[PDB]
Amino acid sequence: NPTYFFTFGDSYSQTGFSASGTQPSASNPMGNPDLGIGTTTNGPNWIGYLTTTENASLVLSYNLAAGGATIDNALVPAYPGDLASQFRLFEDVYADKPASAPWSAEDAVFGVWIGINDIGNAYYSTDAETYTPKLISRLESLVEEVYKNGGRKFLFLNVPPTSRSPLFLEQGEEVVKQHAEYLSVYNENLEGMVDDFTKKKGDVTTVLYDSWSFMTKILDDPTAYGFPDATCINDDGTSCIWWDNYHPGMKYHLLQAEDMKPKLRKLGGW
Repeated sequence: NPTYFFTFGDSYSQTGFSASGTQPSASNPMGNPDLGIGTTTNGPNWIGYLTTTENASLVLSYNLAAGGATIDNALVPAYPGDLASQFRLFEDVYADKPASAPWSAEDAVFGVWIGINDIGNAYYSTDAETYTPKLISRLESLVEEVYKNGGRKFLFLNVPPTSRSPLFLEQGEEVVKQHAEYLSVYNENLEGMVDDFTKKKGDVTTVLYDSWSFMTKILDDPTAYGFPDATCINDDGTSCIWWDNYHPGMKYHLLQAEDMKPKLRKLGGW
């Protein structure tokens, strides 16, 4: 009795899963590539840990996240594999519940982690108060496509403090602040959307995971989590928070997955 975990997002979530590669099964829950390959962490990422370490029952991961993704290239553009394109890949391959992924409302969980690159690319050129509702509305319309397919269980991760990644720290404190203030508005509007969606539909189970506060706790007291400081980079993924100047390592992702597990119990796989 598996949970079908369809995930959408950017390089904080990518694993290199191909829809034409080996598909998920009980003996191989990630499908492809091997667990711990294809990420920006030097090992598993939060999806790999949720699927194979923190899972309370069988979880099958169909991870459509793509590096660099923004929500929709008609809004903030970046790479072809935007969130809209990931939803289209889902609609093309899995939405009709094929034999390879015969999901139902009771056992499918749709996880979305998006907005890092929308904010990263547009925080200085757009007005957060009037522009982020457009991004959030487009996210909502994509979510509605899955809802129309029969999806009813949703996991949304808000945007973490990438304002304090080394990449942004080196641009100066006022840039950190400009980025952080924009991001806060985005996350407030994300929360309002998820709340409104949940109430309006009445038949969905939703989790809004506050990755922002969790990462911030670690950045504010890194040694409490076994990290020497909040700024060092190490591509072993465990010695520092940061695997490179813009992505956290596998140790951070494991800590986040462990923090998420109790919050995901209501979604059925945890």
